[PDB]
Amino acid sequence: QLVESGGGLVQPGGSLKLSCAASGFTLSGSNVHWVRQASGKGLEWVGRIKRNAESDATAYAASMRGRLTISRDDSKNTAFLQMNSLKSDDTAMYYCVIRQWGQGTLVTVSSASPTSPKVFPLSLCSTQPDGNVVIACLVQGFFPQEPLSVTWSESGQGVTARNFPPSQDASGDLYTTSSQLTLPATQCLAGKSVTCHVKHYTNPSQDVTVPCP
Amino acid sequence: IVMTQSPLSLSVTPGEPASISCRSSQSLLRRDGHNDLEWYLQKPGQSPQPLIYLGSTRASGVPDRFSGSGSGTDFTLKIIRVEAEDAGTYYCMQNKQTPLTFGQGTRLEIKRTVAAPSVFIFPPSDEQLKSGTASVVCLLNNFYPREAKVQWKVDNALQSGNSQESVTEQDSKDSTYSLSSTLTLSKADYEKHKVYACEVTHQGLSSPVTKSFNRGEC
Repeated sequence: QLVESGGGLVQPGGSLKLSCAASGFTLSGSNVHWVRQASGKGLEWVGRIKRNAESDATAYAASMRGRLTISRDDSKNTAFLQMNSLKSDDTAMYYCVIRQWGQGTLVTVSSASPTSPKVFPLSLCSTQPDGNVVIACLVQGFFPQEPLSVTWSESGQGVTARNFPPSQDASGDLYTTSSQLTLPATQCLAGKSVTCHVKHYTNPSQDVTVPCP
Repeated sequence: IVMTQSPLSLSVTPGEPASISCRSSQSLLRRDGHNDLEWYLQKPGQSPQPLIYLGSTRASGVPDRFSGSGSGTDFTLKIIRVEAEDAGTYYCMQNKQTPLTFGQGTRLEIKRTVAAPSVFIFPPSDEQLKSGTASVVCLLNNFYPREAKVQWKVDNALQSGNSQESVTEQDSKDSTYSLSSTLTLSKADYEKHKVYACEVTHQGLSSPVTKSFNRGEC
């Protein structure tokens, strides 16, 4: 497993250093590649740091020439992607690849500050399904769109959490999505409450209470 | 090196074979007999995972249903019996010479039986109404095909704006999709109208399904 970090909101003309930390294997004996992928687009190779045996050689791409530096810190078992004079068209998911791919980190080039989601409990007005409870949390107006993860205080057999991709709002840069929980009625009895735990970007998490019907 | 994939989109009935073609602008053939050609599968949100390396060698923990073939310029990825977990975007990739280039990506979608969505409507919560915004949420669960039309209506008047939606990835087990549609209004607009409805039209529904509520009556 390759751990990735150092991504996030970056101002235009600003910089970011993406970290690619290997676990259970030494990076020193491996050529580290960096690949990007823009929202709903394909794969574009960025560059590579060669294995220490071949004098740590670096072959890059033309599309971002002079603005990227791929380095390696063998003492920290981590490879880096230093990105300078960042443009909006640099906004993408970046992955490090060694036989393995990192989880990848989102890079957003914007002059806008992060906005924390406004998390609201939702109660059904329409029909409660046969022997189940359906509850939801509205995750409104957040920026950047990722990372956003929603977890619930209830799990197990017969429990299904549905998480929808963030979608862009009508104006501005905010995104909106929701999270749904379906669970046995027995597991969400009247007078009981449940929690949707919303983790977004680097901001502190939110624990919103959702009453059982 | 330019990498061209064919087809760029494919629907596969569960249990059926599938093949994906990849064409390189130059020979990927090497001295060891093999080729400098890889195949990856990437699921929505997820990172790409290797399937094949050296043109015909199956990666770690990849089912024997997956096969790589071809030489020089024309390559083929074969899937013996497509399973729900095979859904995703397949990429061919050359590592012959820099820049390492990828094919456009072939979206493989499981062509399962028609399943109508279950529809749920959630009125704006008081906690949001306090803020001065009013969002109405319409959720659709486990439908197939992906094509579903959610129409918002306020006092029987169709909305052409104020809504946004997102669809989950094709499920890795049941091959269905789920959708969230949000109608966002100002609290002032929300207080001035009575009926709030989301009308869902889908191949699995004989007639459209409408979930509605009257404001303040829930």
